[PDB]
Amino acid sequence: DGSPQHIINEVEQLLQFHVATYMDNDIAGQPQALQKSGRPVKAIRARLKGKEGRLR
Amino acid sequence: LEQMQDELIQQLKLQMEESAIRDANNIEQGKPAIFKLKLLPKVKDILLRANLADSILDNNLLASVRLWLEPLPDASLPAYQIQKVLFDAIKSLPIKTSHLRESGLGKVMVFYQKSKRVEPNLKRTAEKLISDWTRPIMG
Amino acid sequence: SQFPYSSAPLRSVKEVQFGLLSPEEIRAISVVKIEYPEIMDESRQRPREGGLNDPKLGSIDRNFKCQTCGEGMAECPGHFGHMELAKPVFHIGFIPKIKKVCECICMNCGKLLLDETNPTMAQAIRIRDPKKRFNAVWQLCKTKMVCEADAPVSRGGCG
Amino acid sequence: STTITSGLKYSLATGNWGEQKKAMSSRAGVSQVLNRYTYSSTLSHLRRT
Amino acid sequence: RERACMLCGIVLPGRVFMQNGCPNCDSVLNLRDSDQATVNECTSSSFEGLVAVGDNEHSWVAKWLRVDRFQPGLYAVRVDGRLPSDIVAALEQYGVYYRPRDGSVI
Amino acid sequence: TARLYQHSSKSSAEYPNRPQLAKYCIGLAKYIQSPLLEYLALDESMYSLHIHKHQNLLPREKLIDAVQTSIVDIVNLVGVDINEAVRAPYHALALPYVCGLGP
Amino acid sequence: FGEMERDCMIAHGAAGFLKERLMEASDAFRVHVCGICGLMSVIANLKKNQFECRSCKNKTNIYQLHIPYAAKLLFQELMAMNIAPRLYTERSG
Amino acid sequence: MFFLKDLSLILTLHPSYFGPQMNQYLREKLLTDVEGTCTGQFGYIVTVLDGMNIDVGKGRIIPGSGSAEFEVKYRAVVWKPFKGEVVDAIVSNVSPIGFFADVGPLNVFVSTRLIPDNLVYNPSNSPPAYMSNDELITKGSKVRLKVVGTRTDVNEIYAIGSIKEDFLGAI
Amino acid sequence: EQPTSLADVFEPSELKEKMLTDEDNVIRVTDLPE
Amino acid sequence: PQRLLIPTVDDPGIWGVKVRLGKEKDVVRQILKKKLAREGTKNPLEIYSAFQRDSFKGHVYIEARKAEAINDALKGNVNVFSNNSKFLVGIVEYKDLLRPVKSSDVKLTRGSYVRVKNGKFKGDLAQVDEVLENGLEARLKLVPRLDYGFRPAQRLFSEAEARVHEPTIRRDRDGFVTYGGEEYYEGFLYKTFRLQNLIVNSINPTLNELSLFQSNEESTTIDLSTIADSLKETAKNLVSFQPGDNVEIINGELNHLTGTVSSVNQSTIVSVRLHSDDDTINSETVEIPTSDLRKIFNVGDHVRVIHGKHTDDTGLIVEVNGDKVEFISNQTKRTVIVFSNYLIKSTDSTVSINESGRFELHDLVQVNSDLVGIVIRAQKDSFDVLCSDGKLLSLPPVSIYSKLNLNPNQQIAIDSNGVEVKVGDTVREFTGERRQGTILHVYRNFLFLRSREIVENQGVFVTSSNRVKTI
Amino acid sequence: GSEKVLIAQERSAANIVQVFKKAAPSPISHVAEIRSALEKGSRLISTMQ
Ligand SMILES: [Zn+2]
Ligand SMILES: [Zn+2]
Ligand SMILES: [Zn+2]
Ligand SMILES: [Zn+2]
Repeated sequence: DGSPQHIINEVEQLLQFHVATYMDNDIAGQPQALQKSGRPVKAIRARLKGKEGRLR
Repeated sequence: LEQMQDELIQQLKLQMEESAIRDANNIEQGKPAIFKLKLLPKVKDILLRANLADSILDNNLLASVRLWLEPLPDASLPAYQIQKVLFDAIKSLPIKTSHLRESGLGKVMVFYQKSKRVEPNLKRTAEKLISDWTRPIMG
Repeated sequence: SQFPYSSAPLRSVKEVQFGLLSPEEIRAISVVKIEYPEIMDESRQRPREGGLNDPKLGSIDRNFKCQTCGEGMAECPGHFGHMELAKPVFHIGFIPKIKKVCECICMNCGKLLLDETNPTMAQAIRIRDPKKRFNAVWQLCKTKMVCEADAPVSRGGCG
Repeated sequence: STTITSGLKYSLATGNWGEQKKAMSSRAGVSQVLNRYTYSSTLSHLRRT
Repeated sequence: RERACMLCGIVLPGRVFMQNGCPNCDSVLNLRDSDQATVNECTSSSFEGLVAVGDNEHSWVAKWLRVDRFQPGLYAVRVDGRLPSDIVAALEQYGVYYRPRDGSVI
Repeated sequence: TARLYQHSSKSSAEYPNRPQLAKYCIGLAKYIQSPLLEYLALDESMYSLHIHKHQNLLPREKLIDAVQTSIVDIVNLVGVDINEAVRAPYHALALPYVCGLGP
Repeated sequence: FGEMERDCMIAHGAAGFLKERLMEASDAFRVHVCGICGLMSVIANLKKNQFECRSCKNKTNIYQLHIPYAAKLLFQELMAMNIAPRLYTERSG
Repeated sequence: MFFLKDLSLILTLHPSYFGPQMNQYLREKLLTDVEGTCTGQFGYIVTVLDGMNIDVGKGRIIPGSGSAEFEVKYRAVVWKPFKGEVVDAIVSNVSPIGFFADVGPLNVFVSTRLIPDNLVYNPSNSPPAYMSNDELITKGSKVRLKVVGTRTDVNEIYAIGSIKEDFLGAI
Repeated sequence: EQPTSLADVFEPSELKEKMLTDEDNVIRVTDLPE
Repeated sequence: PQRLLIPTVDDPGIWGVKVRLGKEKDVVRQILKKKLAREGTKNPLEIYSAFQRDSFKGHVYIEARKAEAINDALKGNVNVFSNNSKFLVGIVEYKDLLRPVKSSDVKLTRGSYVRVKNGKFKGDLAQVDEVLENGLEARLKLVPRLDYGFRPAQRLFSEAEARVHEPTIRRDRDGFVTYGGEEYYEGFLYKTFRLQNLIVNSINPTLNELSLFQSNEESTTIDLSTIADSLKETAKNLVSFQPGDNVEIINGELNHLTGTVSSVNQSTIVSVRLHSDDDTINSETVEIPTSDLRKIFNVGDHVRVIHGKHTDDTGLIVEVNGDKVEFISNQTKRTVIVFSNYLIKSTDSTVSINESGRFELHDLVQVNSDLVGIVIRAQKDSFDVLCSDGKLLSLPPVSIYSKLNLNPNQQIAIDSNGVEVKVGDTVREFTGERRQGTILHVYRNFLFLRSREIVENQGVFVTSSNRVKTI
Repeated sequence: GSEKVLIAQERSAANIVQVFKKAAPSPISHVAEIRSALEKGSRLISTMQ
């Protein structure tokens, strides 16, 4: 439709953030993705680690 | 050092003009344009080298660039690889008003901007480059 | 004997080969393209085709069979779909490795900053383990901060 | 009137001492279910720190 | 309820256009002296891009929108609908050229 | 014909908000009103009716030709109203089977 | 049957009991793998007796495995993260 | 076209057959399960050479199921058609949509669109045939056709022939 | 950039089903029982 | 002019400020009111213009020269967020911020055929008889959906039936009839519909509706320009490519060249390796736009129909008549002529018949009043049935009577010795081939045995209960 | 309908100076700490080191 570079940068950075947090929600140095209930999103990486993860 | 680069760039200019003539004849003879594609890798390698930009501008290779970008009389546009490589090279070099005056590439740029068979990304890049080149004239 | 008969021969895993998934392979192994954000068609059962709950992806309901393999819930393993991204994005798990690779090569000609002429570089290439090989090559090429369009004769660089 | 009512009721019901939307990082376990197994257990629970 | 005058691009309530007319286009449109059909044909309630202009003389936007010679106020970037053929001919009689703001013409 | 009509999509288009048993009863009623038109409504499924004990021994083309000849003979013995056929396609099903005419 | 019990069973040397505990007395599952790509992308239809891997376009070089359902889930979650674990039934050296 | 190939088969034996006659029983089981089968990868296996002296090796006991698994290697005669190959045939049926011929175990269907136009199908002829002025191809007639396409099924192969080029048709 | 035949508009099977082909016009014009 | 007005370095700057969603126009009006009120005062609002765009949500753009002017304009407003979220717009963006939108089509054309988004005629094709000058609504020509006393099927308004079922019809002209408050002109409804009720692009026409609309024009589908444009759109959008596809080039300097797709990037750039008599040319890969590629279909290749009435039908290419390609089908085993645009070279069919018809595999159905059979293979268009006699038949799903639902109290089998045998048990033939298998269905004295050893009809064979013994 | 008990929470006293010895791997050897709290409300306000 129309390409203000500032808007493009904002929206593409949002897409990058969503894709990154879909696979890893413990990225140090930035806030986590939160659910509507306030709990952090259980990313795929969190599924595999810990005592209760997939492997253990 | 740099006299030699000018000689090599002039040789490249002659090769590019000869390849364009050969491809135009081949299209007129019922054969596809292949010589431009054959010469494309060497032209790309030369253009990607930044330190040769000054020698390119001193030999006015943009004239041959425009000749390649000029659509052939059969109303057939050049190969998309050639257009993309030439657009990238044009972006990669500091083109000034004097160089445009020497080459007259603005006419072909406007044609690309107005045309519709051209890729929309190339259309946007042509608009951007035309605006950038009009910038120094008005201030 | 608890599994329904299948004519394919039964064998056991002997090797697990890792690697990344090429976009071509992702498109090839997919069975449907996901494009509509709405999960439900009209909130009247029958989830929207082409959405995140496409029936071709697999079945998790007892009375519904998978539309791709035709097997029941107890037998359908699930089938993948693919989503085309408008602009490429970084994989969050590979950003440090991407940075290292960017440091190891030239950003214009796409070639290594060092060649086998250097005895240390040839020694590093001689090693076998890919991880240690990459570590040594990065330790060497990190120091080299300029691409060479000429041999340190043209080495293929852009200068 | 729902703000204070719901906040107090939630904090006393769940034990998370804070706002509902800030459940993480809040001090949990402040409020507990009274132990009524026997009289001594109730008396002990009411005097616990 | 607000409508955008097609010719000058100003946006004012439709009842305001009917009762008082366009303060800028009244020299060529006579919107106040025009019936509801002509008001609709020159003022459209379907538009986009509300624009507020403070100083027509020095605002580059006003020059870009060709509203630097008009009254400051509410203006629309894009207006749905074009002037009718008869009104176009009437304006061409006056010697004034009409450039559509519908965006389809550029 | 009723059993075949309860499964035909023609009934579903005709009656989108009716049960299958309603379609079956409607087919029975239409058969009582006019067996010939109901037999015509079968279109292609009429060839699957149990007509003769050894109906499957004949080639498909020969059986189809026999059915066509029988139905043309019967409909020409009956006669077709052109005005009603124009008014309603259901009565117009019999138009192609008239002699000289065709689909 | 946690990890320490698994270590005790390893110390006893009873491999059959360990395999039975972790497969038959738990989530056992059957999958089909392509003999070429090595992925679990075979679209197997047992009733029609036809197997087919679209990516490799083969109908013959296909095997079936008995793996824990949790292993299948782990491999699918790995594939969700662009990692491709390929299972092969023969060694290569 | 016929070939000699070295093939291998995996044979599973139930423990109830663990007797002195195990080897011969495996041999007849292999013969019954291979002779006459049709595999799309290889085609048709017609015979197994040296069928009574095939080595079976040592069977491996499958852990947890008791049954032994045997790896049997053998040499067999295999026939498989190829795209663009011209072979002899015998017509088996004549139909308006085309005629069906037989090339050994394979049955080949040739459509009218791959038949020369002068060979107009004659249904009045006894038996009905695709005939021309000098050519008449009916049931039982020798025909030379070129296989154009092959269709792979579960355990069947479907081939399409043509007689529209030179040196084809009736022979 | 700038350029009716019903053959290109719809599939020939659909056209034959809907009776919109040259055989159809010949049959309709012809003075003979179908 | 228009080109000369492009911005310069000395032109006033443009700032963008984030605001609360939905309050952008309110902030614009507040800014204008503040500027007017402070105009002519000692400290007027030193700005030039301010605006916003609907697409760029949450942003308000002000043209000024100083940041203090922006702060003064934003001072006293509540929609501005706490932080000074202001940024300097790049001069190149100045043209883009005010460029128009929705310029794809000039206008809705009267006489065009369109689809309806919602309403009682949701999805019905409609001709645009009239376009209202407002552009929000338009009068359309539709096929009425009436019952005359969940929607009735579309049908031309019949005045006689309407009067019989409702004698309150009105008349206003000749050929223009108003019934029940709805205006029907010569059997076609004419009703105004809003622009938000229409789809003016990607319109899919059907020859049935086209004939029903054009019959009153004394010629079948006389108008075919918009239809031809729709055909071009359908042909262009339906093309999808995969690596290894043999394609031909229509335009460019490389026109009339063959090549194989090597890799696919996005959906508009395709890397192709060309094939030619010169070896040095065959070793080059060229990226070519998809708009100038046509698929090459060679005779004798497995191809699957992408879209149309024959969707999911496969076969082998037989005749290549340019745009239209002919292939012998696999299921119907008959030649079908479909455009090359609807075919993909798929070497394997593996067609799934689920979610189609009423019957699945291994279903005991009644062929007719006399013949009862079982399903051996299902098709997208028909079914294959093995009957109790031992023969095979092909019939459409409609022709089949119904599934023979039998309770265990009805599906009972007794062997030769008299011992009851139930469903799924294994029995062996007493004589003959002496085969064995698992019972699939029991009907009268007929048993449907299936065995994995038998390949014919997927191992299904009918054998009488009197000739088998329990295993 | 459920009986909840508030468990008393133990905290360090405010308005008192606490002097601590930091560990060796640090430029700091000793720290003087104080946390302030207004008398009215007894709420923590600020900390100083
Ligand atoms: Zn499935
Ligand atoms: Zn370089
Ligand atoms: Zn005005
Ligand atoms: Zn594979």
